[PDB]
Amino acid sequence: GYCSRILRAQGTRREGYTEFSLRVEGDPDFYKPGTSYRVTLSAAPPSYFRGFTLIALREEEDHAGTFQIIDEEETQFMSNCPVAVTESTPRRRTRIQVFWIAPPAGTGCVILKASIVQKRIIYFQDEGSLTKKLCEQD
Amino acid sequence: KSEGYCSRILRAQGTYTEFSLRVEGDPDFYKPGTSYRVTLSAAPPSYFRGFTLIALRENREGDKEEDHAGTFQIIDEEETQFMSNCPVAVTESTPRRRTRIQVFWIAPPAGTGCVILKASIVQKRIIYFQDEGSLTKKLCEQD
Repeated sequence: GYCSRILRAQGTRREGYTEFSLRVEGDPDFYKPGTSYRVTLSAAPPSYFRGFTLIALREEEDHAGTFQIIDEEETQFMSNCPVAVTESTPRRRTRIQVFWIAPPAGTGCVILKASIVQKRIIYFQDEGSLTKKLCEQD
Repeated sequence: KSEGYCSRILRAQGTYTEFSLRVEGDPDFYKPGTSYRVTLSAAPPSYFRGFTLIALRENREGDKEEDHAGTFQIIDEEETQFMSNCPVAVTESTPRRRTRIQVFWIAPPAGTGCVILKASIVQKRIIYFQDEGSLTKKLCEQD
């Protein structure tokens, strides 16, 4: 896209299931328009991350719901790409969380995508454990 | 030995634009012993987290300390540092999102010959540097 290009500039592609996981609490099968979901990004022990990004896109542009910050000490909108969420400061973390408010009916499938930096290498993928797709109910 | 300092600093073989490496005053040539201000910057709305900066004798690979020329000097010790595996190279100390970093580089003695200052924004175990483009600047003796 455009934010995507910025977010991937220094990136190492690692597809599939990895020690870093993007999940939605309650493991929903689909989204309901306008519902808020708690999205989490975490490291399996003893791993951690120092930085991340998180973006939602339409299956690709950006009328893809709305993030809402839960923890201002740990996370913020990225000024470079205001629709994306990112760390407030580099520091070792094992979990971050945010709200995502599902878009209006007729939007179609949304893909939530996270990138992760632990030390120097920035990891991203198109599919796997940093990727969560949710569609409207069949 | 099989594992010297700078073993992970290499030249890309075969073949970006938002990112620029610049020497303050944009000198044509270098004067030995002078301190030059060198900045890596991202054009808005771009950013980088880590980076690696080196200065090489022209036509050298970079993977031996003896390939490197002049002396980098740290300005912001908080979040830039010398690379522990290659003490003549400069890197970030944290993966903070950045739009600019700066260092001094003291030019080498008369007779050193042309130097290529090079930055890389690609963060991998092996760091490949481009021979030309926006992340490199060549400086020869002003002579």
